[PDB]
Order: sequence, then structure tokens, then C-alpha cells
Amino acid sequence: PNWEFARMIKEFRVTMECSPLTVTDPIEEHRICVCVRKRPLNKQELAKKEIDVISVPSKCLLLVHEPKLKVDLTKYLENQAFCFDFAFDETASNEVVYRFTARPLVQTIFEGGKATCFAYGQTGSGKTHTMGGDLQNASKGIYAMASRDVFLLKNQPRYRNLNLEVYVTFFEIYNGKVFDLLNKKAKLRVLEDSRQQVQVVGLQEYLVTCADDVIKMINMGSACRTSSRSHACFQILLRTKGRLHGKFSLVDLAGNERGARQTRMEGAEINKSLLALKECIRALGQFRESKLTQVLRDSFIGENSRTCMIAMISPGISSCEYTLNTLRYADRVKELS
Ligand SMILES: Nc1ncnc2c1ncn2[C@@H]1O[C@H](COP(=O)(O)OP(=O)(O)O)[C@@H](O)[C@H]1O
Ligand SMILES: [Mg+2]
Repeated sequence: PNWEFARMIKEFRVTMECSPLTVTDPIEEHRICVCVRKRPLNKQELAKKEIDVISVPSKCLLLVHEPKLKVDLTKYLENQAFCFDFAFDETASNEVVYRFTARPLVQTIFEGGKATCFAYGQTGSGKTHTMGGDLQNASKGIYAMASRDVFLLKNQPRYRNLNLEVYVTFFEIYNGKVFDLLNKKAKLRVLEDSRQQVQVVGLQEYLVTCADDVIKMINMGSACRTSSRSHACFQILLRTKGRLHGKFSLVDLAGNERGARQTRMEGAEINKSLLALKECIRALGQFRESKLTQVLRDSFIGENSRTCMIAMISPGISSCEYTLNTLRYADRVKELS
């Protein structure tokens, strides 16, 4: 047969119908969740008469109206379809996006589980807008939202007898070097031991109690950081006896369009890490180690470990080549599940 094609086709088909009952399902463990989010064209983009070339006709489908010239100059479209677990159009808010990406994973930490949620995509696409908050608005972004609901889940009966402390970290990863955003960008050192386990020495874990505390911390970190070229990782830890119960690492990745002049070849580092991250993620469905995947190594290797990739799309015509690139990385992540 042509079975590889048949398999790829099936995988497409299956994803193309899904209810929101599939990721949020009990008793099936959707370990890997891949999403896409089209942001609207902004006024500068409108001002430059940019054509919106992206459509999101269903919850599980996204279309690229790839503009093309035939050899004889004749204009046409190659309308390309991609399907994801969720696809959010230019109307979907952060709270809506949060509801189907990260929120499901909150419970995983209170179940003694590890969680990761990545914002992936080109620069100016909305990674920080989604994760940090409206570009700022710490409270209108996933970091905060996840936290809001971490506190809510502790006050429920089922999870009150755990005697939990809520800790919080926040750091930047830039050219192989970690920097604590809660400790004045202090350059930290990353140690692997014999067991191949990682420690980020001197990474400050602030205890928190209310959501507003966390909003304060997120704003300190974001402030004490000054765009792309660097990863940002905000973590939420639940400790019981100062022993770690569960961990949610929320990451605002770097610009994915730097496959690379001379010596601004941080784009080498950025590339290695994104390639790394991809491989790591696909190991959570069963190399070239980067500082990012090293620091997050526990959050993939685990038994109850879950993840969520949110691919950000810039809808402009001028961005199409970058958009198509973003979508292939995303396709290639879903590929194993
Ligand atoms: N879904 C959206 N709705 C409205 N504005 C958005 C949206 N996504 C991004 N933006 C705006 O676009 C700009 C670029 O977003 P940003 O998240 O900083 O890009 P990047 O993810 O590359 O860092 C910001 O001003 C942000 O407020
Ligand atoms: Mg941003």
C-alpha cells in the first residue's frame, strides 16, 4: 500500500472533527496538545494595506490563502489547510484561549503532575500578549489566569487536605545563560548531576498566597527585563512540606525566524533549542540538548506529564512565508501523538 500517506491522512481526518471533549477527556490522557491562534491585523499593518491571508472556518481548522503567481504572472491562491486540537481566530480572547490550552493542565499539578505550556511562533505574532498579558496587563494573560485558578483549586475540599504552599519562579534564557527576573537578572548556573537531573542554582522561588501577589511578581519580572532573541519561563510550584508536589512551567519562547550576517548568531542557539524542544515534546509520547530543554527536562521525562503548544500566527500577506514555517513546526509536533 501507500500506508504512510493513509496514516497521515487519517491523523488529519481524526483531528479535523474533534469535540472539545478530547483534550479535556478523563481516562484517555491527551499528553500533547497543539493549538494555533490567529491574531488580528493591527493598525500599522492595515495602514500598510496588508491583506489578511488567514481564515479559521472551524474550531479545529485553519486555512492559509497562499498568494501565488503562475509562471505567466497570473495571480492565484493555493489554499492550504491545517487542522489542530484548537484553532482560535482573530476574535478569540486570552480567556477563551486559556480555557482550552493551559487551564486543563492546571488540574494536572494538583494531581502530582508536571505541566508545560509553550507559546511558539514568529516575532510580533502574540506570544507574550497571550502569556504575559495585553501589550502591560499581567492579569489578562495566561501566567496570571493559570495562577487565579491554582488558588481556586486549593480552596476546593478535594485539594485542601494537601497542606500546600504556592511558589513562583520567573526567568529568562538568552544565549545559553539563565537569568532570574525576580532577582535583578542575576546570572544563574545550571548543574546536571550523575543521575542527569538539573538544578538552577539560586533561582528565587517566591512564596505567594493570593492571585494579586502573583500579578505583582509577573509585573516585576516583565519590568525587570528591558524583545525576542530570548525565552521566558514563568513557573508555578506547589510544595507541601517544602517537598515539590506539582509544577507548571509556562514559556514565552523566542522568535522562530532566525535560521540566521556574522556574530548575531544567537539564531544558532535559538534554532538548536526549538529543534530540541520539538524532540523533547515527542519523547513525552514514548538530543542536541539546549539550555531550555535542560532546565525543563523534568517536565518531559515524568510519568504524569502533560504539555501544550500554542502556535501564534501573523495573518498579514507579508508574513505568509513565516506563517507557513510556524505551521510546519506545529504540524511536526502534533505528528507524534
Ligand atoms: N490577539 C491579539 N489581539 C490584539 N492584539 C494583539 C493580539 N496578539 C498580539 N497583539 C499585539 O501585537 C503586539 C505584538 O505582540 P507580542 O505578543 O509582543 O509579539 P511576540 O509574541 O512576537 O512577542 C503587541 O502589542 C500585542 O499587544
Ligand atoms: Mg510579545
